[PDB]
Amino acid sequence: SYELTQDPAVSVALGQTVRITCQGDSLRSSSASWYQQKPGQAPVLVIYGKTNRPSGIPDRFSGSSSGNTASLTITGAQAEDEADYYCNSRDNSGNHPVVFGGGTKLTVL
Amino acid sequence: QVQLVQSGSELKKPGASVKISCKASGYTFINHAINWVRQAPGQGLEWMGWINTNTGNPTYAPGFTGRFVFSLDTSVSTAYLQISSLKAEDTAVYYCARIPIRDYDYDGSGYYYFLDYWGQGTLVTVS
Amino acid sequence: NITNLCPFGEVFNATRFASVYAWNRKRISNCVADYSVLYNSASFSTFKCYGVSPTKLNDLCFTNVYADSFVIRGDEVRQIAPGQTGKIADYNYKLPDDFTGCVIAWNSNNLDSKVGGNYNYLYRLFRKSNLKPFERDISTEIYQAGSTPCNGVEGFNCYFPLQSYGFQPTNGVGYQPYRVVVLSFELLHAPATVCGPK
Ligand SMILES: *[C@@H]1O[C@H](CO)[C@@H](O[C@@H]2O[C@H](CO)[C@@H](O[C@@H]3O[C@H](CO)[C@@H](O)[C@H](O)[C@@H]3O)[C@H](O)[C@H]2NC(C)=O)[C@H](O)[C@H]1NC(C)=O
Repeated sequence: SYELTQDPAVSVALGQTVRITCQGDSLRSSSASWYQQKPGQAPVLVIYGKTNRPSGIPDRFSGSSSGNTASLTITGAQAEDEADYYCNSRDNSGNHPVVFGGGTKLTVL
Repeated sequence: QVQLVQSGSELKKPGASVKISCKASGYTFINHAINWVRQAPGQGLEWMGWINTNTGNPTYAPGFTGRFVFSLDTSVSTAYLQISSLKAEDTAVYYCARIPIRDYDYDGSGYYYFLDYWGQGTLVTVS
Repeated sequence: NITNLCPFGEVFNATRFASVYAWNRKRISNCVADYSVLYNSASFSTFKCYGVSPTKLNDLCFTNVYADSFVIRGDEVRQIAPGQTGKIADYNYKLPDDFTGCVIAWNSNNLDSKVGGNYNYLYRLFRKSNLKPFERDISTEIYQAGSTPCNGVEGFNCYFPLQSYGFQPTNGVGYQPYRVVVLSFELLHAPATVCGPK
């Protein structure tokens, strides 16, 4: 209801599938959405509804939800993603209709 | 061809006020809320608030009263942010965002609580 | 002498009860209505009238008294009134600014919000424009936000315009189903028939 913790240390193989994890206690009865943010440029969404890819680049981005966990995944051509990924979701307690996670600094060799 | 464009970079001295304009073209502006977000260098985004583009009454997040004012010109389809009584720890890049819903309470499902299109953003810096 | 009454029971007690995106309407023909029966009943949550004083509704004569009916989220029930705006006052069922009818709304949490969730009642978002007074929008055209027309396709920036409520047995006084019936009077010329009990 206040923050959605994440981990900004993702860099694995530069040539394999990569995963981004988000943990939040207020994500069971709600949805989630994933963005990307190249340094400085205008950030745009990459996944809405956790499954439905956008018209922008629905090639190598996928999303899933398991209980309190949200998972973004990239498959190939991992380069051109030296970016920062952020999440969103509905929230309760009548305090914040939306909140943003800390964000993950996806860096690939 | 939806397109949101903000104003250019703004420089000002501490304590003054800053006016920021972002206008949207390519869609019915009256049928979308306008959300706001701030980002400091090296720090993640933080929610600011939203404006229902039918009346204008915002719902500022806690602790953002007086220093922030939201307005809209419907006849020109533009949104304005006023940041008065500026503080050195308020320099940041600001974005205005569109949302597929008129407000946030409209959709009770939670399946559309996301920001679709953003603009370049305005850099407010002081010293 | 006293005679037949109006079918208020048929529309109040009733059964599976019309959703909001196509709000049910009923025209009451020549009859005699006993509003005091509804007024004295305490089961009603809000009984607010914007026309004449409710206490003496039984002493005015109308001709074409209409009864609209639908279901709303419990918290968001104060939008059935002139001027107000929102998902139920701007896109689904908007009263005219000049209104002369009463609004009645009562909680029906037990009768709905089953253990697995009702998930049948539907409400309308994503209307291309505003709604004129007393306009029913039963169509199901796919909404878009600029970009390029989607000719029945469904996808990003092309969304279905209806949504399902999330009723649950334990949600709270806020997100609980409320049955709303709008008793809208009318004096559209011609002899009046709907008078008081006498
Ligand atoms: C919808 O159904 C309810 C329940 O059947 C109807 O309300 C009920 O109406 C009857 C008479 O119309 C009430 O009987 C009265 O009960 C009171 C209880 O103190 C008693 O003092 C009276 O002498 C009389 O026996 C009954 O109580 C009442 N039940 C409620 C309100 O829970 C209601 O009229 C129906 N809606 C219609 C017909 O539009």
